[PDB]
Amino acid sequence: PEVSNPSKPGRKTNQLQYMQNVVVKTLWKHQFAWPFYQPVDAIKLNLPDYHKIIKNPMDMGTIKKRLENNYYWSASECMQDFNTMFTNCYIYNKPTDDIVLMAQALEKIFLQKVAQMPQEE
Amino acid sequence: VIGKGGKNI
Repeated sequence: PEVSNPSKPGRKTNQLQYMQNVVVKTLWKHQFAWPFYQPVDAIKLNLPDYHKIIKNPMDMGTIKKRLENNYYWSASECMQDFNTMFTNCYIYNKPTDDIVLMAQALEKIFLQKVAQMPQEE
Repeated sequence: VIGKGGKNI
């Protein structure tokens, strides 16, 4: 989707800096992260049912650019986008698919880092 | 559902 929205409030916070410089950075370096770097390409991957099932696509490249563009008002909003990305993967793919295991390992790290996020100040 | 195939995990 959009990396900026003229009608949506956005700002800088120390927590959003943490999302950018700790959470995004830590997940990007993981070997399981590459399926999430860019929007799902239903044509290249021949997934003619992907956009029939997933209505609100999300990916880590979009989250990263949103952080750089001050799209978010709060860290919780950026966390919600991470959640949309992982939840889409669980909703669409087969329960036994490799990508589901990849999503699970990344989401565990996501939640661990969120648990350590500095208090908003 | 079609799904994305193996990713060598």
